[PDB]
Amino acid sequence: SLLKKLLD
Amino acid sequence: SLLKKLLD
Amino acid sequence: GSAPYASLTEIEHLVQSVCKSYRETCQLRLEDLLRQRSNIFSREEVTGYQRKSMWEMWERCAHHLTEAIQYVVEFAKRLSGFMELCQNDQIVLLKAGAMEVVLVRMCRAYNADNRTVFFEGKYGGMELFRALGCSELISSIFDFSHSLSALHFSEDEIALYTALVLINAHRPGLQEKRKVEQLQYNLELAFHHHLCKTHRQSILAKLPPKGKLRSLCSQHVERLQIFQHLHPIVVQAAFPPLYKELFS
Amino acid sequence: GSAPYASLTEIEHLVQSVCKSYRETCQLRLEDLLRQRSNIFSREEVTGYQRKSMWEMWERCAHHLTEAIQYVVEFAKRLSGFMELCQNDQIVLLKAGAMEVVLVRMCRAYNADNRTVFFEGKYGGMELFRALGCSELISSIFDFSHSLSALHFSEDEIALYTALVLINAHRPGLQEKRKVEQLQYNLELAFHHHLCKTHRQSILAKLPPKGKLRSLCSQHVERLQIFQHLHPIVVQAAFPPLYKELFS
Ligand SMILES: CC(C)CN(Cc1ccc(F)cc1)S(=O)(=O)c1ccc(NC2CCN(S(C)(=O)=O)CC2)nc1
Ligand SMILES: CC(C)CN(Cc1ccc(F)cc1)S(=O)(=O)c1ccc(NC2CCN(S(C)(=O)=O)CC2)nc1
Repeated sequence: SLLKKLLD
Repeated sequence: SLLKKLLD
Repeated sequence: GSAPYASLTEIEHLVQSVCKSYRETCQLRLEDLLRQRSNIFSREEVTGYQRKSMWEMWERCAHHLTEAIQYVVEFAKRLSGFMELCQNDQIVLLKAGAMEVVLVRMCRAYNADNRTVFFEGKYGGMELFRALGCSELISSIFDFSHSLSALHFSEDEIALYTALVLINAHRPGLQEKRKVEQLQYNLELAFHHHLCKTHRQSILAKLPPKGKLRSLCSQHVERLQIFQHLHPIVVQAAFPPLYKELFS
Repeated sequence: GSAPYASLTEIEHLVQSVCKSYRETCQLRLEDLLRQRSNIFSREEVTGYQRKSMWEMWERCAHHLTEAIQYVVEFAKRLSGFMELCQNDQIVLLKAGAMEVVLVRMCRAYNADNRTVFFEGKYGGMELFRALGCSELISSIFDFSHSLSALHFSEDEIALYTALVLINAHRPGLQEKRKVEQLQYNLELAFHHHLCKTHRQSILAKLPPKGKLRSLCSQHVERLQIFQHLHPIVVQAAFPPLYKELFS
């Protein structure tokens, strides 16, 4: 997901 | 003990 | 604040940590917002916004919401103990909480003196948003901002309050719930310590009720869904992917 | 209360509870102690105390300590969460803490202006106690009382501080340390909330250092053993059994 990608 | 007797 | 039995020194340090994280991710400085209050949309500009297609106005608002969310994500990433959480819980908290934090932050950009909000460089009333076709929602958001402006938050109060809007151990889908509870509790101690020191504990009773923020978010998703069925191509073609992911 | 994640309301409730428990078990009325300050043993009365035999003076003092200790036992039994601790740990806390709490409460009966203490109906200096044959310990207790007097504690502050002197999760011999840790933390939160509200958080750095109460108590036990070896029968025949239990 995009939220996931923004977090790591 | 006396503390026990005072406590219960 | 993941560690139990936080000392007074640790609670004091957490207050400062949270305020610093907020300051560094607050998007617009309050000074700039207040300075620009004299920058208002002209009658012609308002007419122009009202003339806009529904799709163009929604697209603009979606972009601005996405920008504001991106700063809330950065706030979370800097927030004490958040990146210590597992990825699943980080995602659960932001998915549920990011829009809620944006709605709280927006009271900064609200001017009770003329009932306007900062939008695209200038201040305008709720009539600015007529082309969206969701006037009831827009009015509810203005009312919510007005109710928060009435609390007269300091920037530090906003930092501590929004940390708790985000770190909510009750959100469904958390895996390491105990870790989040511990984190929430420590942030609550921080919030309350700061309020105690500044004689502002009286504001706790006046904070938004349980379910008010949730309702606003639910209504946003509902109105987006109405728009998306009127204009199904524009969202996939032009809206920010993160916006579609969070709200579609 | 031993319950985790105590809310602000629960913390406020605990402040009131601890203060109530203290008020009901504080032994002498503070107003009486303060108004009797101008009643001071005469030279002949001090001389009378100094001519008393070592055994009679120890016997009187053991009786006065035991009386004070009995009020501290009652305080413990009324103190939120204490009776919910297992009995072994109740006994460990009182056996170690009862004298510490008495030493703290005693600052109420100490006049820093003329370095006297309330004893058997009037105020006298440390020379009143010469017949005990432990002049260094007596001087150290006067110094301790003076160090506390300088903080000019309110009665509510004494309630909350003595609660923490008693509920000390570091006492060796606790079998359920975790429960004492939780009760201690909640009482810390109550103490700190009250101090923050009343602009008195400054006293935390001035409280007796680690080891000081321990030292006074260890010396009491040692001086008692010195006396007892010189006068074994007096203790068996005449001293309070609870005193013998706690300190022999
Ligand atoms: C402000 C609302 C009356 C309208 N908006 C939010 C909105 C729009 C449609 C909807 F179905 C639901 C919510 S908006 O999209 O116009 C909007 C979005 C972001 C934004 N941010 C600005 C004000 C707040 N700050 S801040 C965080 O620095 O205080 C940044 C700029 N302003 C308006
Ligand atoms: C100031 C100390 C010298 C008082 N002595 C305590 C003592 C005696 C021998 C010893 F090895 C160690 C400690 S004492 O026994 O004389 C004594 C004991 C109790 C007591 N209590 C009174 C003062 C405090 N209050 S209070 C609790 O109401 O504030 C009760 C009456 N006063 C003196």
